[PDB]
This record gives sequence, C-alpha cells and structure tokens, in this order.
Amino acid sequence: EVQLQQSGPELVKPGASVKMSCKASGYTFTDYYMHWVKQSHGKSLEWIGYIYPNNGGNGYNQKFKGKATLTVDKSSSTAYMELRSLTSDDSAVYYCARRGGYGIRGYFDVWGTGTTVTVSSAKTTPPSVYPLAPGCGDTTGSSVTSGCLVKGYFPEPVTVTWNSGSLSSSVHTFPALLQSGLYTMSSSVTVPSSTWPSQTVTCSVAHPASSTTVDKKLEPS
Amino acid sequence: DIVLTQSPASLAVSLGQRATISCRASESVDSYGNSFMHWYQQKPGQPPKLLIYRASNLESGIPARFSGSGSRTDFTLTINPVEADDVATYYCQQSNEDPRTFGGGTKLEIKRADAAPTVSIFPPSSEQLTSGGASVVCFLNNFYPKDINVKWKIDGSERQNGVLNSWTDQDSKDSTYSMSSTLTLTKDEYERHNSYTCEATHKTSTSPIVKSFNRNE
Ligand SMILES: COc1cc(S(=O)(=O)O)c2ccc3c(S(=O)(=O)O)cc(S(=O)(=O)O)c4ccc1c2c43
Ligand SMILES: [Zn+2]
Ligand SMILES: [Zn+2]
Repeated sequence: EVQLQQSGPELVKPGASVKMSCKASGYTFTDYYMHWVKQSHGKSLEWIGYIYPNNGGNGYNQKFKGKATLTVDKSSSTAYMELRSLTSDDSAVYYCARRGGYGIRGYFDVWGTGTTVTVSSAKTTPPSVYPLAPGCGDTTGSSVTSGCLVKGYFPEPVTVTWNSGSLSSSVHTFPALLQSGLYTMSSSVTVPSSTWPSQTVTCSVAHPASSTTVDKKLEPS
Repeated sequence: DIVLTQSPASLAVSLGQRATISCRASESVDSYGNSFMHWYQQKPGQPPKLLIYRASNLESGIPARFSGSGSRTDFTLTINPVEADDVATYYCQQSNEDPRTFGGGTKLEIKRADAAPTVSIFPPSSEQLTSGGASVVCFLNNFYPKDINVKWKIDGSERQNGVLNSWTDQDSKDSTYSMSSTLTLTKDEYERHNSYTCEATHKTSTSPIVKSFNRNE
C-alpha cells in the first residue's frame, strides 16, 4: 500500500532548527506533490506548503515563509521539512501528505505517520516507575486492578506494556501531564481475582528518548 | 484567506443514530462546476484519514455510512448509522484557494447508558517512599458520562492542590471513559497523617463512591 513513514519525535531548544523526513513507498515518489501540515495539540490543522519532487516547484503558506523549508531526495523517495528559529509555538505534530486528484486543487489521499516536535529547554530525564498493587492485607472484590505510575520523565513519550502485551483488552493508558516541568502518566490493567497474585504481572516501561526500559513486577505489600 | 467554521465543536450521538456535522466557508469554494471541500477523520493518536472529497465523493475503503453534501459555502458530513468506533474528530478542508485551510474540527462522542466508575486506591509504593516522594493514586474505571469530580481527603480535611487528573479518550469498543487521579505529597507530609480517601462523584449516584486506606495498616 501507499505509505508515508515519518521520522521520530524531536526535542529542540528554543531558537534552534529541526529537520524531519517523510519516506514514501508503494508508489512513484516523483509522480506526486507532497504537502505538509501542522497540527498543534491536538486541535487545529494548518497547511504549511507543498513541493513537487521530480521537477519541481515549491510554495508556502505566507504564515510559514520565514519558518519552513521543503526539500526532497528523489533517489531515496524521501521528502523533508526543516523548521528554523523554533519557539514553543512550534511544538506540534507535523504531517506530510500526498496530494491526489487530477489538479492543483486536489485533496490529500494519504497522510504520513506524524512527527512530534517539542521545543523546550528542559533536559532529557528518564522516568521513575512505581508499582500500584493492593494494598492493605486484603484484595477485594471479583476483579483486581493493578497499575504502574511512571513519573518525572522528559520529554514525551513512554510506552507501557503489560506481560509483553499478554494483557491488552483490560489496559488503560492515561495521558501524560506536566507537573513541575516533568511528565507523569499512569497505566492500569485489570485481571480476575482468582488469578492474582499467583499469576505474576509485569509492566515494562520504555522511554526511547533516554533509551531506558524498566520492568516492574506487581508484588503485593 | 478562507475561514471554515465547523459546528458543533462537539457532538454526542447514540449507536444506530445519524450524526450531522456542518462546515461553513467565508467564501464560496466552488470552481469549474465542483466544490473543493473535503472531509477527514482523525481517531485519537492517529493521522487524519480522507473520508470524502469534492464535497460528495466517497474515498475507497471508506464505508457508505459516511456521506457528504453541500456546495458554495455550506457543507454537511453525515454519519449514518453511527458505530462505536466512529469516535474521532472530523475536519473539513477547502482547497479552492491557497492557502488550503481546515475547519477547527468536530469531536464525535458516543452516547450510551450511564455507568458508575470502579474505583481503586493505592498507597505510595515503598519504592517511591525511599526517594522521599509520595503519590497516592486513584483509578476510576469504565464510567459514563465523562463528567466526574474526584475529591481527595486526608484525615477528613479535603486536599487541593498537588492533584493531577487525566482521562482516557472514549473507548472505541464500550464507549466508556476512565480517569486517574494522583495526589502528590512529600514523604514527610504523607507520613504525618493516617487516613487517605478518594471520593468519586458522578451522575449515576446522588452518593459519592468512596475508597480509603489507613497508612498504619
Ligand atoms: C470543468 O473542469 C473540471 C472538471 C472536473 S470534473 O471531472 O468533475 O468534470 C474536475 C474534476 C476534478 C478537478 C480537480 S481534482 O481532481 O484535483 O479534484 C482539480 C482541478 S484544478 O482546478 O485544475 O486543480 C480541476 C479543475 C477543473 C475541473 C476538475 C478539476
Ligand atoms: Zn477568493
Ligand atoms: Zn476500559
């Protein structure tokens, strides 16, 4: 299928630049215009500009002229956007999108996987992972909720999986909130009483930004 | 530049019912006999996805429950019937003139029967206590509607602040929400008091749902 794979999340200091990529597959890269679009959390979409690969020509939203630059690498079916003089205003998700249809006025038929940009001074910090299990001597009642609290990390994001994904349907992931300039999120899973604690339960927490993974066994106190 | 105003900003619809989502442009978006307005669906966490192009044409792979109408300045996206996994934000976008522009989105919520939360409370882990921190956590799971108040009590006096509340997006299978509420203290303030309570107030009951523990057991 047509895919647009975008580069991973980027943390950049205020005033610095970032350059991000969008690799096309499943079609002829040089045959289509490539557009870029800003989405600021997690609401408004704004069109940035477009580039014709093969040829080409490029153009911009006036709002993005000083700010964005579009390039391509045809040999490697990769489109690029670079953003300069970054402010917290530019912290956002950036998408590339293929233009379809017969004309300049075409719709966007495929969107890329999105690149998240954080613009900040705060330093990359790994999270502390604490278990959330019962409790005070007893379990109650027919189902048991366990959790992990993932605390004090920067930047976003983390991934929490449970028993390497064996627990799935019951998992709740709670979006991260920023306290004291560090992120805290939590994740819960619920299992049958008759199963716990005999059947052991582990949450694995990944923070790619610090290359750290932590496993926590949900022991009872 | 063309402004698109969607409405409503937010829409609750029951399973099986018809959702109507409007978009008005500040200028006609018609040219050469066509209406250059498109609709996209964005499920949370995910890239947008094309539903309808040039006002009324269904993109392939998109079910015929989605349909678009309108020309000039007024456009409509209809979802009929609505299904549990239609929970998304829908966006209109014009491409009649540069720069392309987008409506501000309409968030589709599934309306379902009321459901009380299942509340679990958890003391600070001995791990965290070793760091000198102390978070008390309360999970409020599988409730509807989204609106819920959590009240934290320490030996019967209520605490704000140090409280972080965080909701999941609406479940795309059962249409419920979950919430976590975290009260963060210092290890020393934690160890100074005994009784900790998370009280959940929701429209299912005139009566708060309470979970408690006593630090000394
Ligand atoms: C009479 O002129 C027509 C007619 C059609 S039609 O196929 O629906 O008759 C068009 C159908 C589609 C058009 C498309 S689209 O495929 O990207 O939606 C773009 C343009 S455009 O103005 O040259 O960018 C057009 C410009 C003029 C166009 C049409 C398009
Ligand atoms: Zn005009
Ligand atoms: Zn759930």
